[PDB]
Amino acid sequence: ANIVGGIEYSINNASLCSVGFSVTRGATKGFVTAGHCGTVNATARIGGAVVGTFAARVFPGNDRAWVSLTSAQTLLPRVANGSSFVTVRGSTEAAVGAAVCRSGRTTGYQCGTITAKNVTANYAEGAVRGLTQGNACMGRGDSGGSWITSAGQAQGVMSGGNVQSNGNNCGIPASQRSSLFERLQPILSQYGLSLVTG
Repeated sequence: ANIVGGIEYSINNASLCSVGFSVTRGATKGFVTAGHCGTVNATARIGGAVVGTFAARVFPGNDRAWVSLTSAQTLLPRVANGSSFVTVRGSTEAAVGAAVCRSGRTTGYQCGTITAKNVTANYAEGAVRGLTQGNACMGRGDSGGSWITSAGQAQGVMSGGNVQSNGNNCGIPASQRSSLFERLQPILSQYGLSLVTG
């Protein structure tokens, strides 16, 4: 199967997340996702089929994970954008006020602007550091959502927030609710991963 950021996957037939970024370490292939998606040796099923398992993850304190894929999986420098894809060019950080987009699961491809960064938030499952606040819509199951700029710059993966039973929190004014995601770069340095680019 092909590995593209924005393709949905499930964990142990329980948790709902989406592929963040295609990465590799030496001869090991995998992809970046959220920590609460599952623990080490949890079964990841991209497209509803077993592709590999979780290699490492950090929580609480953060919300990051690296999933180890089998050799049969192809890493593509792409982020899902409807019928099209966004070519991954780099992983630099966009300035606050800049427009950014992401690809999750339930809400799919959503866009917004950055309002703040370097945020630490206290979740029910523990605190998460290094979050970036945007006006992009957030819904449930979008965990691991692949944040990327129009310049093909990877931003990070969706952590989560106060999402309502309506399926999202973006129906709520931005002054009350927003979307948070954790910067990629830390993650790449955390596990020593190389981002697949084109």
